[PDB]
Amino acid sequence: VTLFVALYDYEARTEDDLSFHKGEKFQILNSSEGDWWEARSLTTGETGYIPSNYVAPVDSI
Amino acid sequence: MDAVAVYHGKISRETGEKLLLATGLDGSYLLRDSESVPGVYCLCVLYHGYIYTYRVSQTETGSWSAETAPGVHKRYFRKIKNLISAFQKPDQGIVIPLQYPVEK
Amino acid sequence: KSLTIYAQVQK
Repeated sequence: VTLFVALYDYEARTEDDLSFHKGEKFQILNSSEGDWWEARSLTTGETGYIPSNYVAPVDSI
Repeated sequence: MDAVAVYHGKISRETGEKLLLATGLDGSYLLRDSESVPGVYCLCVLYHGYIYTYRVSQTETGSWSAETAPGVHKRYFRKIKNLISAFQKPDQGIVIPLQYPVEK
Repeated sequence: KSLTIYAQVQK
């Protein structure tokens, strides 16, 4: 597993959160945390935490 | 959450003042537990002979925030380590930027 | 007696 895509839009709740739209693709930098993963947007290059359940592997049915 | 190097846990207010005064440097800082309120923490920074204490706490959603002056917009952070980084920068609203971490 | 001052974020 390497790339993930956002399933739904999301407004950052905190300063270290990312704001992304449906379809936006990511690269996971830290999948250690429970429901919050650190990641980089491949659309903006920005880094930040994202909701674990708002994304799914790009090779998703 | 709270596994940062400057977190000292349950140390007394006076113990925190000592550790900071020892460095003799403005901007030296540490993080400890509040002496009487569960779930509340104190960010301590030395500036011109005094230890400035900012109260830090979580919300229901588990986001961290430092006590803000009335009329000023609060800022939230998922990880306490990002709240600290944000305050290492100049003109962020505190007496002096966090500069010398006093690790446990 | 105490060097601690309770502060708040100004910005």
